[PDB]
Amino acid sequence: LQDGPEPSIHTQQAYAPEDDFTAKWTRADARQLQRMSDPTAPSRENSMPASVTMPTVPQDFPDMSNEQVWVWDTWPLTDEDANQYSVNGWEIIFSLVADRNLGFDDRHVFAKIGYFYRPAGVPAAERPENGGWTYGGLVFKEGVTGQIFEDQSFSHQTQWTGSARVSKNGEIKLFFTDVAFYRNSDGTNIKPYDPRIALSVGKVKANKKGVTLTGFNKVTDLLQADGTYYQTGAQNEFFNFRDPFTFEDPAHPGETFMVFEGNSAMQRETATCNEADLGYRQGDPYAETVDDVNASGATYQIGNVGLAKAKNKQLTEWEFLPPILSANCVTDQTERPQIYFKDGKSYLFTISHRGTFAAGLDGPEGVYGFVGDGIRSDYQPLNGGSGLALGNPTNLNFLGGQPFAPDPNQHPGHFQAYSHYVMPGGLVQSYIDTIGTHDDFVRGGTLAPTVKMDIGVGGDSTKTAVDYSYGSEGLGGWADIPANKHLFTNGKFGVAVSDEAAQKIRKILGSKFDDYLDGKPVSATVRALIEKLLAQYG
Repeated sequence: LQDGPEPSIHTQQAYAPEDDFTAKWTRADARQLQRMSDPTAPSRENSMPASVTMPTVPQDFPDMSNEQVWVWDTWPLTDEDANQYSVNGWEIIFSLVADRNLGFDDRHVFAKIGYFYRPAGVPAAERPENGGWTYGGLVFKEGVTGQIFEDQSFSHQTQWTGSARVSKNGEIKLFFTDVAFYRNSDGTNIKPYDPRIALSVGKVKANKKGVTLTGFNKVTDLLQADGTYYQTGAQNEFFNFRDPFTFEDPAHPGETFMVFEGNSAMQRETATCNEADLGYRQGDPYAETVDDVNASGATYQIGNVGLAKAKNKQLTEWEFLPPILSANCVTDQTERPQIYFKDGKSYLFTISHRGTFAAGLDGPEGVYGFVGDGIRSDYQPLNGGSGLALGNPTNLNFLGGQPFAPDPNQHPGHFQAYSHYVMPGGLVQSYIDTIGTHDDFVRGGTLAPTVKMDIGVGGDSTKTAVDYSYGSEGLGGWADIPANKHLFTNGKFGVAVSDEAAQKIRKILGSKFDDYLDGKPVSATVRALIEKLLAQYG
């Protein structure tokens, strides 16, 4: 550690989901990122510790869609505990896609949700190099997603990041960010954009030849920024409000929650931070004053993580609750939040960019994490109070540049990965943004190799470490998003099953099982024979 302030005191103590307590990722916490950086690290080499740095991704990478589309933010098919499912032998993912003929940096306003699929049960090492996914095309018929907007005069209408919850019958509840923009020809707004948390329901239909999706022909408007808990466009034209992740808390069975990204609800130009946002221990020689921070520009960076509660079992109506984390005068962007439960702890993972850190603060692109004793708790940022769990390789001694303009002295993997998502067993999937040097770089738009992050090194709940023994010196399969659970359903009856169970099911049963899985009628005897067996593994 270089000299610098001590991190803040956090207790991890849990509050009721409905209470008005918000954890702070403080300036004292965030500055532990700079203290961890090696100030001797030469040009283009990593300065952060290897245990919290993602393994380096090669620049000569395969493309998952054979360049049919640009792919980025991706999510699996999950249940309420974030287990990942195949349905009738197919693994299924959802991804943000755009037309390949657009410049990569212009994909955002033309983003749509597509899906891929591949057969379950194949080890990463036995797939095609590129992960062996088949592109199934777009989820939504043209027009559908625009229908929730009153003002139909939008210049652009996109579908952004979300989550997908599967039922035992192959029904899918697709939670996603439904966005309208109202723009001028030069990248300037006629009025603030309008990002909404929404839901659309559909269903998987599968057979030997692949998966197709039915439904998704109607969208329900679930939440939009309120202005008391989450910042609105009236408070900030460039407000963040996106990325719903739903789950069940083991402490609160029978209820469904959701985390998402917002900003603290402050008026942009009069926004301020306080002593608690700064978070220094009394008498710490490296302490900042509230005055210096609020004069610095830092108050433009007020990202938060929101919590909402479902009001019915169909998850069609929701209620905001107070934010669970704020990063006031720390970062503008605590993106893609997820809650991951382990050893009785609630882990909050989140991603952020280097450029979105506030004045005086710095850190790598990637996964930042927090641990407490409940979903609303006085979270402790992982790894010595820093919050860094999985940073791209980064020389913090030199400027970060941008994915479209790398810095001459920066590590060529600085933007190698984004929109990281932590999967069961601490496997982490991500997409490649940019890999390479100032004078020799490429854009990705396809998934990186999946990596592995061990959570709770030693007995220490607050510590993580990258498993460099995984796959090839830390790198596993290209676009490997595996299912740990397996659905078998005819569309009405279904069961969830383990990897091993799945194996002997497919074996014990013969070709009539194929028809049953196809939704094709079988005899009442055969149906009963099949479902009685399925029930025994269920």
